[PDB]
Amino acid sequence: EVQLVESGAEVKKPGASVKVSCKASGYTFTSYAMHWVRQAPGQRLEWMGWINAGNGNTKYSQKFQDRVTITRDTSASTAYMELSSLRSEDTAIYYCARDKVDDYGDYWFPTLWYFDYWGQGTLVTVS
Amino acid sequence: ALTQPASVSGSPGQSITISCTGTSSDVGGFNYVSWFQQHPGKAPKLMLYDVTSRPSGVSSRFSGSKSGNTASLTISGLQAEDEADYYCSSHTSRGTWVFGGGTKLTVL
Amino acid sequence: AVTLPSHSTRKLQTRSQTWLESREYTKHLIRVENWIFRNPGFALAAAAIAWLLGSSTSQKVIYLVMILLIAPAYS
Amino acid sequence: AVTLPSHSTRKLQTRSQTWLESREYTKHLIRVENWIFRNPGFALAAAAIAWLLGSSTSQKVIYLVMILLIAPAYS
Amino acid sequence: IRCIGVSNRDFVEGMSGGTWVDVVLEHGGCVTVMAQDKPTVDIELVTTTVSNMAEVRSYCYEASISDMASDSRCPTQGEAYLDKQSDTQYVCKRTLVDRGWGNGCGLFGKGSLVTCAKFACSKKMTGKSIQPENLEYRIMLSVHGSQHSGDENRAKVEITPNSPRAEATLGGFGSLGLDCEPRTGLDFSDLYYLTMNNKHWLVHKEWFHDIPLPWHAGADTGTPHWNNKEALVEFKDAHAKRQTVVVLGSQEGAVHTALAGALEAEMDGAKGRLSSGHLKCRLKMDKLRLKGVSYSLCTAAFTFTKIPAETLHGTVTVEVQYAGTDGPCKVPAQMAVDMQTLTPVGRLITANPVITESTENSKMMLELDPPFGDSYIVIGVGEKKITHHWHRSGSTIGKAFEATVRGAKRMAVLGDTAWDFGSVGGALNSLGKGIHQIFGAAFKSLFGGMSWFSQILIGTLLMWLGLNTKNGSISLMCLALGGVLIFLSTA
Amino acid sequence: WLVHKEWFHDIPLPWHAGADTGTPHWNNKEALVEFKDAHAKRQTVVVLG
Amino acid sequence: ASISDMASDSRCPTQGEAYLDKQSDTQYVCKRTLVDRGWGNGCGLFGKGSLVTCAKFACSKKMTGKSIQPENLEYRIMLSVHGSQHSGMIVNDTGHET
Amino acid sequence: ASISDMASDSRCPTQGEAYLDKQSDTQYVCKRTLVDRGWGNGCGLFGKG
Repeated sequence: EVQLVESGAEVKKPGASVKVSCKASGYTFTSYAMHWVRQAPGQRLEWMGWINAGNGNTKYSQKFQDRVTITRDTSASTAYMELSSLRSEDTAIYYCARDKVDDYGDYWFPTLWYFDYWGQGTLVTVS
Repeated sequence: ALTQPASVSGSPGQSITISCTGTSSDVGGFNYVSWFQQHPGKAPKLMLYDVTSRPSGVSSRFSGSKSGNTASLTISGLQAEDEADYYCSSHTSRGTWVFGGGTKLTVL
Repeated sequence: AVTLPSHSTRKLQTRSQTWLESREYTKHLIRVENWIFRNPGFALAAAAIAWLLGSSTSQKVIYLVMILLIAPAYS
Repeated sequence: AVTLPSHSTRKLQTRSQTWLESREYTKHLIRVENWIFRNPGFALAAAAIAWLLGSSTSQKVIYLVMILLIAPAYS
Repeated sequence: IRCIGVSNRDFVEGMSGGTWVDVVLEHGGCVTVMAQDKPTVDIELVTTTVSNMAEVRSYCYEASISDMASDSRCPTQGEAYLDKQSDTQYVCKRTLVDRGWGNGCGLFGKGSLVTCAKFACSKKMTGKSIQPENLEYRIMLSVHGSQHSGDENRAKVEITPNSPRAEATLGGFGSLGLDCEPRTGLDFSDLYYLTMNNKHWLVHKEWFHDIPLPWHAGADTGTPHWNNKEALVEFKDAHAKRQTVVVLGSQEGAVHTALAGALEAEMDGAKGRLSSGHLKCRLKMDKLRLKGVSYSLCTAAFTFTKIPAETLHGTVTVEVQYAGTDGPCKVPAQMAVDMQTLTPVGRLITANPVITESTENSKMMLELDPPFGDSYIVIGVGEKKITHHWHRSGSTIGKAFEATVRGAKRMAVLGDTAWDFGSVGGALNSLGKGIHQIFGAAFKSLFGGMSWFSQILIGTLLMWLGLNTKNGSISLMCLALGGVLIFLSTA
Repeated sequence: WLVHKEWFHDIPLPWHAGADTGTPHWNNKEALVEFKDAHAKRQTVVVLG
Repeated sequence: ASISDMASDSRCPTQGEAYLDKQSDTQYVCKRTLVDRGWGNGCGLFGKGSLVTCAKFACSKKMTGKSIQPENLEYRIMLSVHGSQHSGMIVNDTGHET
Repeated sequence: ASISDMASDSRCPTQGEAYLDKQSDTQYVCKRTLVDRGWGNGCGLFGKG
């Protein structure tokens, strides 16, 4: 059924930039918005932003407003998240979660069940 | 951003409650309250959305409540396969998502 | 150019708002009021010209208003 | 924005020509002629409303002309 | 569902043919259809996209002039000649200039001066033609009943002039037929699709053909040949001996203010979606069944999960939770006063409400149309029936007045098609529609070139005129006034 | 251009006033931005051209 | 003008009014309106809620006026005399001081 | 209420209008008026600044 699979784990030195994909399967990719959530080791989850795969609008959190760029590839059914200027704090696991987009094609209000399906995770190690 | 207890423990067979205190912009005003269960290794699983409401393939033991600025997840009949991390999340008024600190439940 | 016909003539009628809907009433009222405020003496000129036209009182007041409207637009 | 008062009100009078001097008269005439050509039935409506106003013939003709000028500008 | 909180939804209660009911769908609101023995269906028009539009008459709103040149001849010589005059890329202007005895040409007449300058565009705002084909409406359907507060209960129908009628298959409820009129929706073939720079509008044909700017018809490629070649170029005259050429700047905010009353639109890819319109579908509800009937009543205890909220139109939404496990079973729900004698008062605009799942705790959402007094929502059979207190504000007179106001606004927005909202069909409806067509054609011919300033003015003028004209035309002028001024104050 | 007073004061555009020091401060700001309310649900902001 | 990062804030039918932290910034244009809300959207009540939208305003093109006092205006009057000048020196501007 | 460090700005009779850099701050109450100025105060003109 619904399956979100991310790229494998990656190790990067500080100052570099990571790009992690999230391939979606089992549903219409164009009618869903993809959120990216980072979890530090044994800490709270951190919402980073979302991208509306339909038209392409994005919204990032204030904490990552000028460090993260999320893009998508509909034909390949993939959502990429790129984080630049890595720091030692950025050593964490990155998950992708779907959410249904309104029938008008906009993503103003999210649906009650936001993160019904998640990705398995991808460890980014900042050394 | 959401105040959650560090850990909660209970013997198998009894009920327990995990609270989640927020502000008047995320938990106080909206029914946008969700509870996720995460076993170690696996990704989080949506246990409750819409405060009380819960998905299809979820045991009816999990219940949700909300009073003022505090939401609460209640597990009656604590089973074995319940030792995991429980996170509360809320969609703020400004259109952003906030998660809870995290609660490690131990069935002993 | 200079003319640029307005589309409010052919206003598309629907449930949703049109392009610049909130601005129409204030648009015309502001134009008229500003011209009259900058040039007050033409109130007297138009009053005289309306009085010399039209038999009854209501005809004269209608002439006054129509002159005071047709002047700020130079229509 | 939308109003942007025209400067021809305060036209600077000199020997030399002003900014856009070749376009003023044709400007207003073109606006009026275009609007009347697009909406012909209002000629009938204005003729009727002018006929119902004003005693003499001259007052009715002046009412007709002032309506046909005040309508294209929505002044 | 999908209609509850919309605040511009209308109820089409009633079906006098046991069959199809006509309904006019609009982008703003949605329609809940409730028949005798059929489930309440919520219908909404969601998007209308236009695709592969042909290109017509691009305009140039930001020009630029490249290289100026000029020529003069002494007063009694031929005319000033520039080789660039026969070049159709150059704007050329000819005038008279003071010459003689100082400029090396011995005579004191006026001489001829020619100035030519190369024309180069920028931006090229473009309009496109919307044909009846390549246009598509999307209609979303939902069905009341077992649905939770948050598919076999919802459907999506695409309607294009190639396939005007469709059937939405709602599993277990049967199938709802929509026989629709796509071609006569918003009277395209008078509207063009205009873009300036990543902003798109729906615009009238005549407005677009009456706009003074350099233009060229057809699709663009390479360096086009711009027409008119002025209204962007000004040949100003110096102290009777020179000519200067300037361009007017960028003409874009002037067009933005000229486009007042034109509809916005948003384009993704080649397809551009409109956000306002209307359509008219006839609903064949002759294969709609009731999933619930022939279920035994639920015998357990219900709880109120949240509350019985009140929608804007007075209906109550109740979300209940079921504790027993009886399988699919009817929900006994009613609106009552005097708990002693439970007499059903009001109407339940929900199905013979049913719980679908068979688990410990299930959830349900049903909506009710209560009476104007105080009442109690009674859910359950006996000795376990939960009840909630509920108070409704209005009165039947206020309800009828608001219904007349809504009908008047619908008429102001939808002309004659307004008569097709409950168009089950008689002879009074068709007569009203015919005379409305006639009066609307006459009104659009006479008035309808005016926009809330011209209309308010001429309405007040006709008001006074009909007040004092002292004839049988008094009523005529007062009715024409009322039409105009209501069309205005609808807003 | 040479312009008359009272044509340069009756203009509906966002205006600073005199001293330009740092990050400018435009006084009007509602004559170049249009807030279109979509259908019930949202709001969008555009600028005039 | 040029516009920039928009943001918005919404509240349930029976609450206060929406407030963005970027309303206390004199570089943002903000507008407040009413929006359909309730239950589905995720807030439980059905009235009209309140929505605020703000966008950052920047000017890429500017236009300036300057005041002219009737002092410090200089006029240049050119004078010539008949008599000995030949036709050539009609439109010649050169060292006229000599 | 409580008020705090007041400040002011002024312009010669024929200049623009006074502008304090703290008018771009939404924590300050600001008011603009006209003052008699000239030729004694250090502005050579005699109108109202």
